[PDB]
Amino acid sequence: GTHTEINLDNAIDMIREANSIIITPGYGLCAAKAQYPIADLVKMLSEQGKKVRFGIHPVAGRMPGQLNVLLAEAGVPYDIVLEMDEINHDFPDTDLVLVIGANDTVNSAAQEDPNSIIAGMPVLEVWKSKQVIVMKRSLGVGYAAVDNPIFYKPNTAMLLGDAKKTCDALQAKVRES
Ligand SMILES: NC(=O)c1ccc[n+]([C@@H]2O[C@H](COP(=O)([O-])OP(=O)(O)OC[C@H]3O[C@@H](n4cnc5c(N)ncnc54)[C@H](OP(=O)(O)O)[C@@H]3O)[C@@H](O)[C@H]2O)c1
Repeated sequence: GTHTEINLDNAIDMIREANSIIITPGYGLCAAKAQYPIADLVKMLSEQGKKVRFGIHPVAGRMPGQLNVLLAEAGVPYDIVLEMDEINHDFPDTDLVLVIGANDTVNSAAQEDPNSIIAGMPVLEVWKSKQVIVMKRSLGVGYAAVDNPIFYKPNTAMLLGDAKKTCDALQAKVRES
């Protein structure tokens, strides 16, 4: 089949091996209320000395600034939350990107296909990192109703499930130490 599926233990080993992690959150994160386990995951991984930051697209979510507000409300410190144009240049130097409920905001067809409906629209360049894990329930579309090439790239693994079920489980496995 055209994409790669991984399990939770594969994801934990990828996190463990990464020094630098960027989370790119989208609508799926807050649809699932996954902000709460994620804020604890990030605190634990930061305590293990990893560089853990968020890269948030200005149009992520369904309301302006929605991911920024909900992550702040959940306790994520403002100093590790960056704007797209502040963080995009770092993706080639990033060991692991966690795409959590984002799709349109990380869709490479905006740069790779000049005849795409989203051609020319700015995106987060997550496919330039060493390893991408996409957390969503299916191989299906987001708001713009288009396919996303990053799901079939060789450095992408799909971690399929509801975002809060997955992140609760990853929080538990990291808490194991
Ligand atoms: N921010 C705004 O104010 C605003 C306003 C108007 C339009 N928009 C548009 O909406 C989009 C925002 O980009 P985005 O990357 O945040 O999101 P998105 O590209 O619309 O994709 C969110 C996708 O999240 C997954 N998802 C939904 N519920 C989930 C759950 N419970 N667990 C796991 N995954 C879940 C769905 O895939 P599955 O069904 O496979 O899980 C979903 O594809 C852009 O096209 C933007 O232009 C934003």
